[PDB]
Amino acid sequence: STDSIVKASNWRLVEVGRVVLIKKGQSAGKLAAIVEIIDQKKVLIDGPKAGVPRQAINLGQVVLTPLTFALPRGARTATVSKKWAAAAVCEKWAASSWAKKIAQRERRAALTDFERFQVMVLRKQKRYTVKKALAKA
Amino acid sequence: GIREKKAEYFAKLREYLEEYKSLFVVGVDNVSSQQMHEVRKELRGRAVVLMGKNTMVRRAIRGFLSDLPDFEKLLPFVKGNVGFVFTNEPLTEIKNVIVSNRVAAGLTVVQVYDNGQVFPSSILDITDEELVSHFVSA
Amino acid sequence: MAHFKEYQVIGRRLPTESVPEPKLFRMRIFASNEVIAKSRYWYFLQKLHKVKKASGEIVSINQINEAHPTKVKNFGVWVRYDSRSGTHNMYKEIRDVSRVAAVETLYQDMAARHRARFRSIHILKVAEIEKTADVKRQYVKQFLTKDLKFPLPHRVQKSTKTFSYKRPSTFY
Amino acid sequence: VEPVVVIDGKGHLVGRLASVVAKQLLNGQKIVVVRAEELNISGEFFRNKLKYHDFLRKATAFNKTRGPFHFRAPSRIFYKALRGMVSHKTARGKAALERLKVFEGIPPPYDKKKRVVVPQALRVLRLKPGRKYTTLGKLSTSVGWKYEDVVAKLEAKRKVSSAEYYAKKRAFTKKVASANATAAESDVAKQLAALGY
Amino acid sequence: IIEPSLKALASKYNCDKSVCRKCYARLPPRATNCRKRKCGHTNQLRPKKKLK
Amino acid sequence: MKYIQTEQQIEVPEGVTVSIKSRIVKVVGPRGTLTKNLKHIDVTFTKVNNQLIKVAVHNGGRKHVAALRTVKSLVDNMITGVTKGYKYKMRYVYAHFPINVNIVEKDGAKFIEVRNFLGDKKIRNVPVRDGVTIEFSTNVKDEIVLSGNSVEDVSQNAADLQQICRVRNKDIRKFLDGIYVSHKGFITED
RNA sequence: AGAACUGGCGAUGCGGGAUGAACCGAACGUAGAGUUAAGGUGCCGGAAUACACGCUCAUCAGACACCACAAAAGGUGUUAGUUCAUCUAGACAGCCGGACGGUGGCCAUGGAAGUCGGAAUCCGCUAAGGAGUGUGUAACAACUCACCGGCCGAAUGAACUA
RNA sequence: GCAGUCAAGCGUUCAUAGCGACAUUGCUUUUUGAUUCUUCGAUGUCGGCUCUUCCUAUCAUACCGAAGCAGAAUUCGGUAA
Repeated sequence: STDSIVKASNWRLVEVGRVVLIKKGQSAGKLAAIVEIIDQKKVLIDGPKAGVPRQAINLGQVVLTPLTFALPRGARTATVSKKWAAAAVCEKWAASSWAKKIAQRERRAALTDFERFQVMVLRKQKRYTVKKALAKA
Repeated sequence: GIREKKAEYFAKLREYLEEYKSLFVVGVDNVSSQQMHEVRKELRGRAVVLMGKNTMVRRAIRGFLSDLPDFEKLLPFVKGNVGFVFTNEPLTEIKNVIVSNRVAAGLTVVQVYDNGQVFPSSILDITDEELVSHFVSA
Repeated sequence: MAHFKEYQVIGRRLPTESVPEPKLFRMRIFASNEVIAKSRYWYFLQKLHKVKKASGEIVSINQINEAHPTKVKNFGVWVRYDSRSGTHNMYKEIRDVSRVAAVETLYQDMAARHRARFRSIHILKVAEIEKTADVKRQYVKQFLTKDLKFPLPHRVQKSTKTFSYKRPSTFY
Repeated sequence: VEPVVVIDGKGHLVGRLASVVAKQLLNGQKIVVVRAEELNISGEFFRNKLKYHDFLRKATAFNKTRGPFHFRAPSRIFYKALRGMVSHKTARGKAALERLKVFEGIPPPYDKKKRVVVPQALRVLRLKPGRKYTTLGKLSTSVGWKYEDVVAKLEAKRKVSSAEYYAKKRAFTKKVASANATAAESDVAKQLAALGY
Repeated sequence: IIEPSLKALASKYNCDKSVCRKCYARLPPRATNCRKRKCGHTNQLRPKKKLK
Repeated sequence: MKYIQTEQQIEVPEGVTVSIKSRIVKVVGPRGTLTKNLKHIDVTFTKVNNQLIKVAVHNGGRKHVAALRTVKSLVDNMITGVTKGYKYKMRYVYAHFPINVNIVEKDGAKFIEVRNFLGDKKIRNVPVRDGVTIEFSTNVKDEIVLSGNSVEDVSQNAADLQQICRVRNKDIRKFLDGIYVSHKGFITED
């Protein structure tokens, strides 16, 4: 065609109001939101929902999300958790299959011996079914 | 010396803005110095014309906001290559001497200013039959 | 020369029958303990007045903290230091939330770049910057630009194990 | 965790790869490495050529027979660095270099089994961009390696066979995805799901 | 036989250069510093000398 | 100072079709098409329209900024070349020995050939690139011109020729013999 | 080579600097555990491919005092800084518009009208204009500057320092 | 002994093609020196012969650059053992 086809990779961008996971430290596995940028490697986050304070942090232990919301720069914690829940964002991270596997390995860790035998036999029967099913198919 | 020169230009602009009751902001885009001098030679009657850096023009008027407060809305129209044709002579006649005579199309009248009022020059170029349609239809 | 803090050290000459209650003198100090704070206080006051610690006394030490410490902020910084061949003044600027970590990075940068060390280094002054566009340093004004935002390309994924059976990525 | 591991040097860096491998062989983890020709190194080709030439000219003045064997192959180059990392004079070093093998390309059995990767050696991630690099195959052929082409030939052949296999397996898996989702929408599936699997 | 224009042209491409006072290199006749490593990107240059 | 991010704008006008993917840049226009491979750089392309593209660096150093700018110039040259064509004219020059220039093929190799170079019994040969064209002018003497979209091919072969036409052992300032480019413009636009 | 203080080798092992009488550490009954020294933790090698702020790419990189070196002097590689100036009354970069009249200024001659040259560097009106910085015509014609204004709008340059 | 910096000045002019005053910073151990550690219950103590190898601060040969290179010849110089 006459249509020029550019392909730019799509990266999770640092920006105001950006929803973020903390992966290390005391607030490991939590969520916060970036408000303002300090530098390339430093930012300000806040997790009043998740219980993470308002603090400066490092992008190496921080890991970004594909999610984001909108926000006025300089906002304080009231407005923070406000627009957060207004956006209803924990719900969306819950919808994130990422987080589904998070809680998956969580539960899988929290399993019990007898639960594992249960899983064993359940998967056995399921397997027989799927075996003969796909054998037909 | 350069600041004295810019202030000298400001002195001309103030002298003119105060002494003359009207000024025609004229778009001077692509006007040649020879066309300008012919405009001067024809405007020797009344009108005097002043050019310069529009930034200095706007700085001049912004400084002159203390008295003569109503030059403030000249500044949205101090843009592009424009200059002032200050005068006391009648509107349509100065407008015709500016636009028609010694033009090449090409100096235009970007804006005209008279006694704290704003004219797009269209109502000025309105020749006749407007008062007729107004008085007859009413 | 470790995690930093800040203290106000105040001291005076030892009183006398001639001068009971001599003048007190203050300094804001950055240091990792009141000990060093007092130390460098004696240092600066030695290089200013004709006093030694056994000539004076510390009225007080007061550990200081920031007003609004969840506020990312700019500072201008005036520093003196000592090169191999001489000594020089300097003015730098910082973007950080606290004077403490600001000075932290200040020193670590004067180590990496100029290899002037804490002993070689003297703070003249620190001041948080009120106004934007009064920053003079572009590596800061970059970050000052409005509605700023960016990526962090080439993600690196820390391995806790040796082998990964799959070619990793940086899709981030 | 296995009696074997299998590594490619693709995108890897030599020193760090050899580091981990030597530590692991000493701790008793049996290895092979292959596709050695696809190793990579820091710096540009000329510097690396210079360093190889240093090692090259440094030999036993009075008999190049018994002096330091200069090997030409990417394989043996990595091997040499590994030996420099290992105490090859011990019975321990002897047994470890017995445990170890390395090749270039990737022969039949060792292709039909799996390949892995070691992030602690990887060009792509460990290098910082803007910075140059190098490849062992070119270095080897520069400094006298002969067989660089037979390699690529066989590797194209094998990659063809493997991509074919891969797509076969993919289509099979998509079928299996279908005939498994069919029962994924089932009670026992729900049971296992709330069980966490 | 050969005209002034072609003369000045080939002169541009050959005659109008500058030289490193150390490595004797073929440098642009208006350049500032050397382009070569060993001369250290020094700034010690000359105009090339013209004939007769 | 580790500049945060920058970019530059590239004009993709009417008649042009550019496909970019993974630093592999193909472009098409009237004269044909041109491809280029910039996998030696880590910098991103972006489309805003078939008239406008940008390319951006993120968290960059000075060298990489310079790389971005020169890459703009690269692709713009590609565009201009597959659109207007590129045209490089060299005049032969000699004081005594006329530079006998011809063309020959060997297996269809299309080597330019030159003789009589300052009395040289030497026979000089220069291969011709693909996609390029050569012409002996008539309105003016010894006004050999070459052309093509590939500015690389054009300029480099032109210089190849004027380099093989290089006098040894003697003072060039008098012994000016050899070829020299006179002018460069576009095939199109005259 | 020779003297002063002290401490050390010799008489003295051990840990480490690969290696070593003199360094640093610390001094020994024979064993057990523990904590450490100086020193170090990619592998050889026991120990974090630990974290973190950054400097650096070397066609001769660098990498631990003592200890097996390297200097002056230079670099528009690179980093950071100082001081001075230009510039928001609009800079510079860079574009764009005018780039004239008295006037083709005088001599030079087939023709020379700002640009082959010899000799003068004025005046006007200007935001401004060189009696012209060059391109082009046989010569006008046509362009871009000097000089000034439209534009972006905040930056640009000089000298320095380590 | 070797190599450099600065630049008075030569080079008809021309600081720096080639050179370079007054100063000055290093390098090598093929010079002599200085020392006396090793060896005086044993190191065979000039020279040349024949013989292999190494070095480079390159004389020639290859290739290039610069010049006060018109050609020729020549010099300055780099890669180069």
